[PDB]
Amino acid sequence: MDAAIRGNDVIFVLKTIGVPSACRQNEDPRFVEAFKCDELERYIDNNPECTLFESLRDEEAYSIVRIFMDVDLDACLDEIDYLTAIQDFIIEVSNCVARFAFTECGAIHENVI
Amino acid sequence: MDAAIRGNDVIFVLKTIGVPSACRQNEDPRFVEAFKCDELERYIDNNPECTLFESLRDEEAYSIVRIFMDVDLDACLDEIDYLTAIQDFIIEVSNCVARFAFTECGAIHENVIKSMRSNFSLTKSTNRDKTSFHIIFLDTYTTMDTLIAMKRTLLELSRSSENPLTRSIDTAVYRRKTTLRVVGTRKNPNCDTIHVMQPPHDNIEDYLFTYVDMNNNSYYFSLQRRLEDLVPDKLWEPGFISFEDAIKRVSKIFINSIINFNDLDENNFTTVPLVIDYVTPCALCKKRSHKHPHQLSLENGAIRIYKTGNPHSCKVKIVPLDGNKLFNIAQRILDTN
Amino acid sequence: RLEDLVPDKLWEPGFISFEDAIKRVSKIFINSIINFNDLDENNFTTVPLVIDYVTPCALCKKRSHKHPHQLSLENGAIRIYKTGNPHSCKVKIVPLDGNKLFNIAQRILDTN
Amino acid sequence: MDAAIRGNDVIFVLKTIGVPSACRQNEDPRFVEAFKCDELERYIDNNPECTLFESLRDEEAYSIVRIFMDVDLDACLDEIDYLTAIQDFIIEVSNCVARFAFTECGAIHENVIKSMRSNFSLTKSTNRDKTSFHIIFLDTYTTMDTLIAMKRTLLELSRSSENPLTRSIDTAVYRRKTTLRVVGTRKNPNCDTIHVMQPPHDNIEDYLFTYVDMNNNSYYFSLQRRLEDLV
Amino acid sequence: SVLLTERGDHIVWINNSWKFNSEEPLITKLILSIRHQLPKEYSSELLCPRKRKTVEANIRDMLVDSVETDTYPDKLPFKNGVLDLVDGMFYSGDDAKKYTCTVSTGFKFDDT
Ligand SMILES: Nc1ncnc2c1ncn2[C@@H]1O[C@H](COP(=O)(O)OP(=O)(O)OP(=O)(O)O)[C@@H](O)[C@H]1O
Repeated sequence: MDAAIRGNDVIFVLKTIGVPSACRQNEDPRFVEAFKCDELERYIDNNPECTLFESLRDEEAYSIVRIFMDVDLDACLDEIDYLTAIQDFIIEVSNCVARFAFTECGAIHENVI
Repeated sequence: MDAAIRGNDVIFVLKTIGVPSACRQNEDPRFVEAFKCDELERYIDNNPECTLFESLRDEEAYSIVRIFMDVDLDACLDEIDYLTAIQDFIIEVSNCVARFAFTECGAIHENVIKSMRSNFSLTKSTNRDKTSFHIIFLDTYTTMDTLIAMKRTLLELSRSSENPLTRSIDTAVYRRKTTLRVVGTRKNPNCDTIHVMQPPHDNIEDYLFTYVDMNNNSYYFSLQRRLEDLVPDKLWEPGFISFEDAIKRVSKIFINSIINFNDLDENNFTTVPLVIDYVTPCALCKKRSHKHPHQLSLENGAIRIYKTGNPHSCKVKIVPLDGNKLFNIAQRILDTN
Repeated sequence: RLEDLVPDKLWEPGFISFEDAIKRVSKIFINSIINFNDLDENNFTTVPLVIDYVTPCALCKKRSHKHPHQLSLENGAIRIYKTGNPHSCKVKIVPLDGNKLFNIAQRILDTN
Repeated sequence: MDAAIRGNDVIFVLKTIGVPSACRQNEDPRFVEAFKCDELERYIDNNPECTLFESLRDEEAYSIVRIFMDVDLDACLDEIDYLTAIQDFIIEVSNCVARFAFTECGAIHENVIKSMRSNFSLTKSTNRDKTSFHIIFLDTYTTMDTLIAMKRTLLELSRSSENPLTRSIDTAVYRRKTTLRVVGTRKNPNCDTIHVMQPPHDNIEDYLFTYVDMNNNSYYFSLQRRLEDLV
Repeated sequence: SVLLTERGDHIVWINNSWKFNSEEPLITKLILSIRHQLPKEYSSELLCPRKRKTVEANIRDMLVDSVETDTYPDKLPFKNGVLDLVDGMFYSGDDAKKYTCTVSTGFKFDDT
């Protein structure tokens, strides 16, 4: 297991949702750009109304990513109920990933949770 | 138009395909650029692989454009013969546009038909895989809004036409802030197929639908009402069959007699239930009688015959109306015996 | 690996080019798509299409619609369905396999 | 062509998806059981929450099964178009199977067409968002090996049509030792959607594809070649 | 699969038989039958009759050397294969193809 699978510190962000396929491959600076963490902070501060979209640069080369989830609740919810809801949601989702990992991925169930 | 307010001679060129709308308004030099006829030619020469997309400056400012059209000669037909198709193509296309001009534009039919058939330009795509060429008539000027309204008429022509060219017209190019690729440039930085000019016209100022120069031998017209006033056509789609021929086919299927045959006209046939008696078993479900009568409905170019109440009790029959033009001719010829 | 997981993708070889596939979709909507520039080969199943209703909708024959439409890919065909109340607009399917007249010949030879 | 092959009134059912193979061969009452038409109704009545998965008991002993298909369209369809959709679905499906039964099975084309369009049994899901059902042709008998071979031409038909129902044909069910959920039961204890019968068929004997009863109107056909010469 | 005979005719290989017709060229039939053994991006081009005619025309300009037929004197050709006589075994498909047998008994061979 090499550095490439032990390390990825380059960030690829978009500039408009739905980049054309004929421009992403050529890496036109007008649509796409590769940034580091420090330079990314300068760019978002440089442009008051920028619109970026993070994405995987090369899929077949570096497929290792973290675990992410997205939530979209179109209903106002109070802070106290928000606080009590978030952990049980975390308790639930951690069980889902762990259950499959021990079933199909062979990962250590307790180590996952 | 005349000549006093002929500012529609500049060329709004877009560099990249799918330019974001947040930068067109700011007029970013990296995406847009103003040009004239002479400067545009030089910019083409100095950049061999540059891509330019001609477009309008502003809709509310200068909406007058040339009548421009796109055709994608494609499919698998062996009879790909060019000349007789194009000359015939320019005929029916000329008729319908003039027919629309005399109906919803108040223009003289013969004046429109003369100007458009008189002079026109034509290009060609060198890609042999599928042919696609633009056609621009020069001496016909109109606003862009009437083109959006004409969209329905142009599509109807394509469905029931003869030539493959007019059968494969591209009516999607008529929209807000339309983009037409300039002659002699690539589409994407990878594909090498470009639009080559055709003789005898050579200068670039006759291959752009924004370059307008109204001389003394030109005609102009436009819509009278506003665009947000259109009323759709009636339930019938003028273009297929006269009304009386459709009902007689419907009556042919029904072995019984329509008691309310007379009260059906070109507008109430989609709401009047066909109250039929059953002296014979029903021609559809082979049953003695029925609790509710049958009705009619027009969708997609057919008459769906069904029964209300419990529709699952009776089967559904579909009556077609062909839709072709020459097949109606053949049917009428065989009718006379 | 994916071979043992599912023999399915989002765009398998044999399908037409994506630009051609959208062109077929664009001709079904007689009106003009407003946010056309937000579509590519990677998000066309998520971005909602906001149609501009100048003429009645070519699908449900209604004057206008409350909510934008949305594409979806199933079994090699881009199904077009409307979000919100599903019964307001009917269902139209865009085939993208191949020649149509070949299907006609196959189905005429089929009836023996 | 004895008496036992012209009839099969024993039903083999499961009780939970993903039963391991070891439990299947041992035939423990805890997961698999045998049933009759009457006893099946009593079991469903006594367990309004149970889950059953109809499947074949033994493969090489009895491959004689009815013709069945699955449909799952994730979109509601109004009544009139639903009726029109099901007319085109049957016409295309009946023709396509008849052509295959005539070209690679040595059977007569017109007998198959008449036996299919005459009497067919249709189910209906209780879900409102999507439209799904299990169409079982009542008078068309064949071997399971025929359905496995037929899988290719059915898939080609499903990808070469415009009717939404026939395009959403589930062609993945056709495999070895398949499972079909019985009408009136859930898929998991957490789901709330079940299938309901449709008129005019009321007996549950018209919804099990393993029930074999060769009557005066039924037809039989199968391959002359085997599945090893078809490379 | 396609061969040229000394008399100027073309023999093709379909249905496990070296059949040939001077009036009806079976090359298009062979192309449409073999379309299944190509990558998915090559099949879509074998549907237009114009494209199949183009493929046939391109094939016809590649057969330059003549080939003589019926050289093996100890093979009995049936309709669905050639039965060897040295050991009594019977071949079919690609096996009974290298022996360019023109005439045949006219009936299929049933091993049972
Ligand atoms: N509904 C639409 N909304 C917005 N833009 C569209 C729409 N339909 C087409 N376009 C634009 O029109 C362009 C036409 O590109 P296309 O691939 O058709 O080129 P072509 O066949 O060489 O001909 P031409 O570019 O002259 O139309 C598309 O790239 C796209 O930018």
